[PDB]
Order: sequence, then C-alpha cells, then structure tokens
Amino acid sequence: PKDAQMMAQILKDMGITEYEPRVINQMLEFAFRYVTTILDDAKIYSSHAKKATVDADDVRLAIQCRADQSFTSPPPRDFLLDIARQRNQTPLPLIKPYSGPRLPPDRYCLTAPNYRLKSL
Amino acid sequence: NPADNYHLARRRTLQVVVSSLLTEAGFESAEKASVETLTEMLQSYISEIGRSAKSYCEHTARTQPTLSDIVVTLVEMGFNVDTLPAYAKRSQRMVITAPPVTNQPVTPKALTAGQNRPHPPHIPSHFPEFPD
Amino acid sequence: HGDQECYYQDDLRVLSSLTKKEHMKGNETMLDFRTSKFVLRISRDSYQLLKRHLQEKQNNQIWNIVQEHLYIDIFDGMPRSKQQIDAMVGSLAGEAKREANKSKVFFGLLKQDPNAPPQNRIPLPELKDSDKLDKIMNMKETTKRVRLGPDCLPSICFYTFLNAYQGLTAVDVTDDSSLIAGGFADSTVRVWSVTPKKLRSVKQASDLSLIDKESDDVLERIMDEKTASELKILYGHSGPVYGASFSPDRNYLLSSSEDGTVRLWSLQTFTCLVGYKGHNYPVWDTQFSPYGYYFVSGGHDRVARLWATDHYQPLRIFAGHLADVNCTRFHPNSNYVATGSADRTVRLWDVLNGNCVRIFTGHKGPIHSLTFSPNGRFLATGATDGRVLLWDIGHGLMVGELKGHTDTVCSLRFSRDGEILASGSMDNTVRLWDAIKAFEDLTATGHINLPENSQELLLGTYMTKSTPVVHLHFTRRNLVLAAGAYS
Amino acid sequence: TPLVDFLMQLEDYTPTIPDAVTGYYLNRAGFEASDPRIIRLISLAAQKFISDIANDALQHCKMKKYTLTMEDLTPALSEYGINVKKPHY
Amino acid sequence: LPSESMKVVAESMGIAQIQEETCQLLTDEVSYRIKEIAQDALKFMHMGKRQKLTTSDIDYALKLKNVEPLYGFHAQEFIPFRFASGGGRELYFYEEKEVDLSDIINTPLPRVPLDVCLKAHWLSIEGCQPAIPENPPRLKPRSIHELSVEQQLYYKEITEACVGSCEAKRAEALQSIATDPGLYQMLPRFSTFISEGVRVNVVQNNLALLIYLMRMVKALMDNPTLYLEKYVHELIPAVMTCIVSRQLCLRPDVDNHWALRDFAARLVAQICKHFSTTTNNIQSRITKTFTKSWVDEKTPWTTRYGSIAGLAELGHDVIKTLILPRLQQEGERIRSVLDGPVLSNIDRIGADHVQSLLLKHCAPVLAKLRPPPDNQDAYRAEFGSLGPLLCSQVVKARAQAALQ
Repeated sequence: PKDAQMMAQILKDMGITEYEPRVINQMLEFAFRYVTTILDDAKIYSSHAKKATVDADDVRLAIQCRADQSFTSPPPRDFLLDIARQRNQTPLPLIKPYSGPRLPPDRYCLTAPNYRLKSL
Repeated sequence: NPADNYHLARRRTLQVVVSSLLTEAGFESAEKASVETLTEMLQSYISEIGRSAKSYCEHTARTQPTLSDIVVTLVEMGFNVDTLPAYAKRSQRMVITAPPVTNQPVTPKALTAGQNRPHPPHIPSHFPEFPD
Repeated sequence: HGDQECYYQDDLRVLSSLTKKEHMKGNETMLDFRTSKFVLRISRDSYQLLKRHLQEKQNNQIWNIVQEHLYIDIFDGMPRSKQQIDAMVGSLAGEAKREANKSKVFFGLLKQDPNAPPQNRIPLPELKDSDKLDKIMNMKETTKRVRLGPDCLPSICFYTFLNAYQGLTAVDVTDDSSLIAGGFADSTVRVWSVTPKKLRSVKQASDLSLIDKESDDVLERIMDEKTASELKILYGHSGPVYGASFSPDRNYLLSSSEDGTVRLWSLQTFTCLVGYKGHNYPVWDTQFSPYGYYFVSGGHDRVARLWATDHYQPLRIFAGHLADVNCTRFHPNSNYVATGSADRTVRLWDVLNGNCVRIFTGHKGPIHSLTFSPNGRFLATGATDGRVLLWDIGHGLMVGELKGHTDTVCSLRFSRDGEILASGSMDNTVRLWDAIKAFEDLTATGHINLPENSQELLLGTYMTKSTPVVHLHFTRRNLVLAAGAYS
Repeated sequence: TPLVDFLMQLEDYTPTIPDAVTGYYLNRAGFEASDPRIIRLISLAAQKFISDIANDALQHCKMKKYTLTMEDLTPALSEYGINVKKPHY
Repeated sequence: LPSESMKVVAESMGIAQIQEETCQLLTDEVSYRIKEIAQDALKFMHMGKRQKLTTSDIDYALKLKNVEPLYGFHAQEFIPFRFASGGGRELYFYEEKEVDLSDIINTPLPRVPLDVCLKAHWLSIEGCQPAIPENPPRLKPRSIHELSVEQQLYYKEITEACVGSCEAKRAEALQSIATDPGLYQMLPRFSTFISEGVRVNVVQNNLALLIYLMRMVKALMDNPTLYLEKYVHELIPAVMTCIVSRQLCLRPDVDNHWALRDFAARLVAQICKHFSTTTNNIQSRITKTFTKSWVDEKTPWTTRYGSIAGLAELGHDVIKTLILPRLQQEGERIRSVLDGPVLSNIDRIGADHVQSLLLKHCAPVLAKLRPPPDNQDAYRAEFGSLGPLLCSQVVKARAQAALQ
C-alpha cells in the first residue's frame, strides 16, 4: 500500500537495507495503535474543555501527556554520575580465605530446597 | 525450508487448536484474520504464564515452578482457576496432534570413509582427523 | 551536512531525525554531547592561524561558540597529515586530551617487572591445590606449544553450529579447549563437551552424605554417571543471551541477556546459582576475571559494573561512556578493565578508585571486540568499520591499524605466545596478523605517524562458508579454534 | 482442596492443545516440563480463556451466529478491558 | 506516511472533518515512531549476528520503548497481555480474507526441524584451506602429470572398485563419485574410461561390465560440484548404446537384468534430457535418432525394445504426441512374431516386452486425457491390444490418485 511504501522509506533513510516482509506490517500496526490513542485521548481532552471541534491544542496536549508515560529513556548523565561517586567512594572489601563457594546471603540467591508435588 | 519450519511447526499447531476450539459448541468457516488473531492471543498467553510463573518462583529463590506458583500467576491474570476442573472434563474435549519431525530417516547416510595423515603434537587426539 | 567526512554518515542520520527540542530531551547521547566539550587536538602551528582569525571582532561569534563548546588541546609539533587525522578521529567528544593518557598504568603481569602491580593491590583470591593442579597440566600443553610466527601458520579448527535456527548470540571456550558454551536467541545457554568426556553433574546430597570425604579421589566419586550428556541446556534467562564467559577453574559459567540480569551457572550441578540484577537494560557483555573472582558486565545503561560473585550489589561502577558499553575485557593482571562502547571510544578503567586511566579514540563504528596482548602492553580493538586498531597501554598511541576486514570485526585474540593476532568478522573470514612485526618499534606529541603496514602484517585470510566468525580461541598448543553458527 | 484433587486426575485426559505445543511456549519463557500434568493445567487454563471469549462473542452475534467477526470480538473483549484493533491495511 | 491514508483512518473511526494541518500532524508523528523503532530494531539485528531484521526484532524494539509488541489488539488493562509478544499476525495483501474452519484442522502440520548440534571441521591445515564439503573450495623440462600420485592412486582404486568385484566396494566407490568435491580435473580420465569401456565392452556383450558403467554414469551425474556438459557429448552415446544395442551374450534370460540395465541407463539419458539443455541440440537429436530407430524396417527385436523404452520415458507430452499414430504397426509386428511358428529366436521375447511396455504407456496416456467411460470394448477401435486389462491399469492409476 501507500502507507506501506512510506514505511520502506523510513527504514531506508535509517540505513536498514535488509528487513523482513512483516517488519513493515507491524510498524504500521504500531503507528495505527499510536494515532488511535492520541486522538482517542484528544477528544477526551476536548470534551474536558467543552469544544465540539478537536483542534491542534488538544493534540498538543494528548501527545505530551502520552509521551510523559509511554516513551521513557535511560537515566540521565547527571543522575548516573551522582550514584557512581556515591558508590565508588566505598572501598573494596577484603575476602575471607576459605569461605567456600562465594555467594550472597541466601535470601538473595536462588538456592532453596525447591519442592514439588507428590504424584498420586 | 527447515528454517521457518522451526516456528511454523508450532504456530500452525496452535492454528489447529483454535480451529478445534472454535468448533466445539460454535463455529464453522471462520474469517481468516479472526483465526490469526486468536492464535496470536493463544501464543501470547502461553508465553505470559511462562514468564510470570518463572518470575514468581524465582522470587521465592526456586528454579522450577510448582502448582502454587501458577495458581498465583493465573490469579494475577484474572482467570478464576476453580472453573478449570469443569472445563477439563468436557465430552466435546478434543486432542490436536503434535507436528511431524523433519529427520524421518534419522540415519540414511552410507558416508565416505577416507583416512590419511596423523596429528602434530599441538593438536590433541579429540580434534577431527586430518582429511585425505 | 553534505560537506562532512564519510565516516560520520551514521552520526548525521541520528541528527536528521532530531528536529524538535523534546526529541533531543530524551536521547541522552546528544544530551551528553551538548554538555561535554569536544577535545580537538590541534598543533600550535595551525592554532596560531585559527586564533588570528577568531580573536578579531569581525567574526566574534563563531569564536564564542568555539570557546564555549570546544576544548582545544595543543601539542608542539608537526601538523598531522590527512590520513593520520583520519586514523585517530570518529568519536563524539573525540580525540581526548593527553592529560588523560598520562596516568601511571600497571600494565605488567603478576608473578621483577617495574610495570607490574603488587599482588595485594587488588585483593585477588587464593590459589587452591586444585587450581595449582590445573597449572601443572597446563604447562604440559605448553611443552607441545608451537612457535607460530609468519612462517609456521596455525591450523584453524572451525566449530560450526549447524542448525542454529535459534540465533546464536554468544560463544565462549574454556582456557583448555574442553567446553564450548553457546548463548542463543531462544533464551538458552548450551554447554558442549568437545573432548571425549561427557558432561556430568555431581551427585545429589543424599548420595554425597553416604560417601566419605578426603579419599584423595573425591573429585571423581562425586560425579554422577546417571547424568552424562554431550550437551547440557541451561534455562532461566527471559531474553536472548548476549554474553558468555567461563571461569578459569572450568566451573561457573556466566551469561548475560536482554532481560537485564547476569546469571552464574554452576558447571558441577548445571543449575543457576545467582542472578545479578543491577541493570534494568540489556547487558551486552560479561567476562570473568582471569583469576576468577571478579567479573565485569557492560550494558545498555551506559555503565559497566564490577561484581565479585559474593555480593548482590556491584563494587565498581564505570560510568563515563556516552553510549552502550558493548564490550568489557579484563587485563591479564585483572587490575584494569577495558570497556569498548558504541560512542566509538575504548576506555581503560582502574579497578581501584574506578577511574578512567586511558581513553582510546579512533574507531568509526561501535566497538564489537577487544582483546589484550599476553604481555599486557598492547590492546587490539575491532569495530564495525572493519578496522583493528592496536593500542599501547603505557603510552596508548595505538601504534598500529589493520584494515583488511570489510564488515564488523566481532572477534579478536592474540596467540598464546603473542606471535599472531587472529581476527574474525562478518565477512566470513579469519585473518591472521603478524603481532610481532606490528609492535617491533614500540613521546611529547601524542602520535607516532603510523604507516600502512596492513599488507605486510597479513598472513592469511581464510574465507568461511557463509558463517560469521563469532568467537576466536587459541589452544594452549597454539591451535586456532573458531565457532560460527552457519547461516 | 479441589484443585489438588483435580490435577491428580490428569495423567489421562489429553487436552485440546497438545503438550508438545503448550510445552514449547512454556520452554520459550523458562518454564520447563518437570511434570506433564502441570502442562495440562496451563493448557486447560489457556483453553478456558479463549473459550470464554468465543462464548461471549456468540451472544454479541445472536443479537445481530454462523460467522465470528471483528465487530463481535470488539464488544466481547470490551468488558474484559481489551480494546481490539481492526487491521485497516 | 501519505496524509490521504490518515484521513481514511480518521473518517473510518468517527472523527470527520479533519483539516490538512491536523492530518499532516498525524503523519509526521507516526513516521518518526516507525523510524525510531526500525533504528532500534537494527540494534537487535546487529547483536543477533543475522543481518536479517526478523519479525521478532520489532517485538523487542517495541518492548524496549515501553510499548506492548501487542499487534492488532491493545489491552488498556495490560495485566493479561504484558510486554510478551504474540508473534504478529500472519496476514497477506493477496489473501482470501475468509477460510473454512475445518480447512485449517485437516491440513498436515509442518515438520519441527532438527535441534542444534555442534560439529567441528578444519578451516585451515597449517595455512592451507582443505577442500572438504564444509569449506568453500636446449632440452625442455620434464613435465609432470596434472594429477597427484594420491589422486592417481585414488582414480585407480575407484575404477578397480567400480568394475564390481565386490558389492560394498562398488557402493562406496559410487558414493565417493557422487560426492567428492575435488573430482573435477580428474573427470576427463573418468569420461574416457567410461566411453572407451562401453565400446570395447559391447564387442562381447558383458552385461555386468555395462551395468557397472551405467551406475558410474549415474553417480557422475548427481555430483553437484563438477561441470559435466563439457563431457556431455562423449557421455550421450555410451548411456544410449547399452539400452538399444544387440546383445552378443544371451538375449532370452539376462533379458530382465538387461532391462534393469536399460532402467539405470534411462536414468542417465533422462538426466541428459532434463539437464544440459540449450536450443535444438541435445533432446531433439536423441528424439530424432529414437524415431528413426522406430520407423526403421526389420529392426532387431533388441534394438527395437531398447529404442521403444528410450522414447517411452520422454515425459508427459512426448508419448502424448509420438506414440499416437503407430499402434497398428506395433500390432502387426506382434502378429508376425506370433505366426512364427519357430520360437528359437529372441524375437518372441522382444515382442512380449515391447507390447507390455507400450500398453502400460498407452493406459495413462488415456487415463490422463479423457474420462474412464466405456472401458470395455471402445479400445477395440485401437486394434484391441490392451482393452479391459488396459482399463484395469487405468482404474489402478485412479485408485492411486484417490490415495494421493
């Protein structure tokens, strides 16, 4: 389709030469899912403001209130460098020489008697 | 092609399962997009009790899940588990066959037996022999 | 954007998408590029012409952008050529300062070497009698070890994964060629025995309670023969397993995956022991220390953590990269961790203090392979540009560049002697480089004017049948092992 | 305890989904086949979920039988809180 | 994306009268999210070592951006269907959009392929790449033969095994011919050994020598590595000669073992008919020689039977267009042998074999183009050769079709 020939140009502009026939089919399925949840929330915000026409400020509101919840990101550099210097200040602990298999405390490991039901 | 038959042997088994579940007190001759919809919700449902009952047992420091980890997994998906002993004892209950195996012969090769050359001392004996 | 260099083409297409402010407010790589300073190493002979065109008030605003967003690191020497500037640029915050590459690095091996660190610098574990028994049979293999050089080219034994319709994402081989691990896209780790000795689990606790200990053979009486396969499958990752690392005592497989956990699998019980949850993001690599206690894992969250197999929390967080930490490699003395990354930089990190002691820039793509020389003096890095750049560590001048490969170089290893560096890429080739003639020559200027020695340093190319060379391993008798997953 | 007494009767009773297919999608998520009766409960719990939707989409087809459509799945999953999407491509 | 498409989606939802700037606002937002995901799905492709961008890469790229790889359905509840994917929807552009619900049940499920195994081989032996199937590969001076002495010894062992003194030796040597990758550059000496052999092996009609050479030809043909149509011209006479030549030994007994020769020989000729084909050179040349062998007057009953067999496996249309106008001649030949009355000559055996083969071919030639009505005495319009027995053969073919 046309909505599908533009999807092969978004990938080729990102240098994706080799793809699968269904990669296009489900990016269109995501793009349809994303616009029918912006516009669904846009008329909810239009009925809040009591206007019969969903205008551009309703879509400006529904985009930035969906991007505040859906599309997150990794933590920022000023947050990663603060938790690093709070952690990298603590000196390395010494090792007990014959403690055995070096493991965390048993409530942090996956080593339990690990039961199962009796077959009857 | 045996490459896509790794996936299509089990997804087209789930298509026979939905086609056998929509016939039991129900339909004949369903729409095509309605069958690939329902068998996509079936694969996503088995894959969700796979990821969540493994998560509930490993939270309790175990590695394989018991019955008490699935009856809490199905509760967290809203299943009402008590209705399942009545569903299992249907008279309409059917069994869908498992998919066939690609290597039906298993051992059909006479082979080509050729031996020449030994091993230098930097190659141990368990590596393959030098060819002809 | 058209009058840029050809090796910036993947960098500009991320910028063509960025047109709004809120698009850039959640990128976190261009957010760290806007706040950092480009280092821009220039000579004093060319800086005098630049400052005589910027200190005048005719321009007066591009000079304001330069002294706000760009560092300028000046060296007194000859202006570099264009094919020498092309060799050492390509990274955001590129061509780092020489004041970063002047710290004292203990790049020597442990046991005199003045470049060696003391044994009590990093608290390394004890050497047990079973670990001392390993080095006794290791030097029997060293007796049969061949000197490779440019004349006695090694034999390559390719261990191809034939069916592999779940995509193979991680390979590791033990130090003695006895086990081969496979990380796959169907969230499994699969251990294969390659010696004629099946993989056995130890007996259950009821069977061990009836036998006696200190029988001077108890390392055989505990192995269960009821469980004996040539293949053990390990389940428990909820995602494709991207890292795979054996421990040097041949227990303790490590695996990292997309689900954000690093997992420690036993090789005596063949179960999972610990799940190390520090990343919320795909951990792209992990590796045990060559002494086997610490391990480093680098992930999508742009840090590399140092763990110790005893704490649920890490010990060191190496948090200076601006993109994903693709690779994490330990030094042969395990006092230093090299972390290649997707922002085209390689960084050495001291295990004490967590400080970055070296920054190696000059790759044009994300670094997908690192290896150290067995001397500890050199470091080979490979990336998606097909370039293998050989770096010094005491000087870190990257004395060499190997540009034979076409696609992403995904595996490097030096020989056991150090005579040959083996390179494997997505070109389905295993190239062998002369790793003695590459370091034969090895400052006050930060470069050595490296030549085009690539043609001379090639010993062979070895095209593989439709199979990308994921791993490269050197047997202790100097035999190349490679593993590929035939496509 | 009825559900323990129910699962102990599942050495027989092959369900509608095979255990080679239910066990495949369980192995994909880390669930390994320790007990084959455990697989048959998960295969029964996944049947009952699909059967409860096809039995409620039939009530939305009698008011407007003989064909299941997307406009029957749309009000049937709406009480479940699931908004189904028409392909429209 | 085309803005016209977004308008179609909007008015098919209940949102009518949308402006163009409202509609252009939709198609740059969703085209960014497709570009954001396809750039993010290329990370999983490059970490897959697959350079493919499979359908599962977008499932992990969506989950990475905190969007459900839920396709075709969206759960505002989320609890039952979390970030686990359902593998997409197997839908097409050229699909039927309606199927019968028992068509999906009655089709056979595809075969689950083999599990992953670890095989080792040798990329390099001290610098040299071996040619194993796992790998891609004034006095003038005294010259050397272009074969090695290991290769020359291999040729001697394979040829002395292929003359069939022991059957297991033959069978391995035949498999060795069938899959040796380095059997090129030895192929002139094999073709010359075959050709020369049949010609001095029909001087005395030594059937085994010939049956072994025809099996050697068949083992030469199915080898995929070697290039055969440089030796195809030499090969055509040797395979063809065994099938239709006279037999200097005994025609009456080893008749069947000679028809079994004609079978494994029809195999190499059939390969020659199907492969190596260019315009009007090979297939039409052997077809013309077979037809002038047939139209030949007073032909040997051995040459006649062999040529009849040769023209018989020429496929579907060849018997549809050639065997048709000749039934009367076949019947007259059968009647003359029957008159005899001497049965001393191999003529009676040749006649019976020819008639049986012709009748079987005529049976499907009939089963193929016409209904099975009036199978009792309508074949008496075709001289009544096979008649009701031909009808029974057609019925057996119909039963096989029903089983299929």
